[PDB]
Amino acid sequence: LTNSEKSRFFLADLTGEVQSIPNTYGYISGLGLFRSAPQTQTTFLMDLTDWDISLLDAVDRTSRKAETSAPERVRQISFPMMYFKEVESITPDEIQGVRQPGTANELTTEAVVRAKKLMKIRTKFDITREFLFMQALKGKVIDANGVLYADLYKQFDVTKKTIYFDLDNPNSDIDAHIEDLRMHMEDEAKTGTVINGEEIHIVVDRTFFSKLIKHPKIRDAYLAQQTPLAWQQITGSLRTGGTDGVQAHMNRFYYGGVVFVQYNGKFKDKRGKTHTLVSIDGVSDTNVGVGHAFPNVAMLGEANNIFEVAYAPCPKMGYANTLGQELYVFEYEKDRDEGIDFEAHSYMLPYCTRPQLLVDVRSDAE
Amino acid sequence: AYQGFTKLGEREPLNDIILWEEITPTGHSRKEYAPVASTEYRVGEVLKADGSKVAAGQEAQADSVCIVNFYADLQLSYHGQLKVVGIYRDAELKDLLKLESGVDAAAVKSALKAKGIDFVPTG
Amino acid sequence: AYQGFTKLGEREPLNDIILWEEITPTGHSRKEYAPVASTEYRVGEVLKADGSKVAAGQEAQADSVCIVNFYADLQLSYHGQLKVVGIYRDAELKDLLKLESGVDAAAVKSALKAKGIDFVPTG
Repeated sequence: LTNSEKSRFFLADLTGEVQSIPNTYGYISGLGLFRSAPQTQTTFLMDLTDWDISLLDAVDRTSRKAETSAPERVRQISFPMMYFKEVESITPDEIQGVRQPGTANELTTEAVVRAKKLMKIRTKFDITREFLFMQALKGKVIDANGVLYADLYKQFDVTKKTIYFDLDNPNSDIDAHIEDLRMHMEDEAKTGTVINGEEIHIVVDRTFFSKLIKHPKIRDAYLAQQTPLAWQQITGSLRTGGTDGVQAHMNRFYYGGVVFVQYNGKFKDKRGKTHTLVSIDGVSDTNVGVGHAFPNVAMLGEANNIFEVAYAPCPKMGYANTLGQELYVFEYEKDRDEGIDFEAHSYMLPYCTRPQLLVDVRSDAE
Repeated sequence: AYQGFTKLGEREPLNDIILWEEITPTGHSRKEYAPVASTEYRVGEVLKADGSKVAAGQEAQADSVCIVNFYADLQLSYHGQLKVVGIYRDAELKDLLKLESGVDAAAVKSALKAKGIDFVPTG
Repeated sequence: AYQGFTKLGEREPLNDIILWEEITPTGHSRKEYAPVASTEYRVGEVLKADGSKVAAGQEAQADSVCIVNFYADLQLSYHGQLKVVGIYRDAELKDLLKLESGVDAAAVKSALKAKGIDFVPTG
């Protein structure tokens, strides 16, 4: 029961309230790829040791001559970490007099405002974490502003690998490119163990997935099948799996021993420019599809995990030299009952210890 | 860093290049030098008679091969020794050689081979 | 060493210079600086608005007191940060300033005095 329009003396009804929460994506965060590695200091080091092998050259017996092998190579690297701080304040003049949306004549309290502010802060930090994880998956950790914090390829002295699927050409060998991507991980892992290249994640965008599932070779291959998989993929829901941040079921496609998942995650920064999670810095031709292939968790084993995220303490008066945390929230009151201050801190870095395994994928031809 | 990568350095070469040497009570193939000026020695660098590294055009006067890691700032070796020791007599080292800029290896190897230092192939 | 002593340097100054500052959500008294190439920053040195140290004859250009230990060649601070941070606005500091050669204390202190910085005597 609130004042009607046009007249302050007659009444109308206020049925309810509709809200438009922004879309948020958390696929990479929910994947569980980046194991948590709490940290005490502000920087962490790492030792890199490797050796090489060669073939013996035949040497004659009577002239007693031999061969030798080069010694090992040991290096060391260091990592800085990003600090995120976000401040929010509550004041009496945004509570006094202001009316609670969706209600006729009841007033906003401090509790609802505080709850909504904290929820927005936590959501912002979650989407920032997801964007950082995706950037680390790309192999280069670029901040939303654009500043470089850790270039994994130069740090480990490796070169990025990209594969051109050439989905436009009807005669393209999809099997050949899939096999190349599959064998690249096995060849460049160099962990000393036995690698299974079929255990990888291939995350592509909308255009790449559309061009892949509509290729004449793939469709003609799956149409001439009498298996339930082909029936589902051709005439059926292409949305198995999922539980994405927005959609309940992500698009995925089985062609070889690998799967292609379509990820639509995108965010905006303060400047207004959008940040598509599945993208290549530089490419924007609109008609080319891009993707990112990274090793599965169960490929190198749990003993050799390559996806870790660090956390170090905030610079507060009593948190020094302690284990890091996902997020710190602090309550500070303004003097003279003038309001309440909020601060949120998070000091993290996602990184990959084997950046060579992060393989890029494109839909155009080289 | 502002450049994107921080490389704290590479481990200095280990004293493992020696495969065989004339083992004698006082040491036969090893001689000690006076560390000249502010000079950073490492394992496998070819030295002259005075103690400085061989430079381009000075290959014929190759006197020995350094087998210690010296530090100019500390004026001490990596084992806390006051002098720098090289290999100048009958011995057999590996191909690992820290040559200077613009100095050919073949002239250095032949000069060392004249004194009885042999180099083995390394894979 | 060959000089008889092997002093390995002294500990870099700690960030205990700050005694009081206008504590504010977004760092009222803190200022960011893009580090100048090949320049060592320590806690206590005075910097111009450009980012370099206050040389002789330009004490009136003093802007801030650096409170980070930058490592130039590393291009990272001693806390793994990317930029040099110094205090310039209202604050109270210990009387520990690392002025350059030929730089008088009085003009530097009075230049920072107008900014709002006070120096508590130390013994």
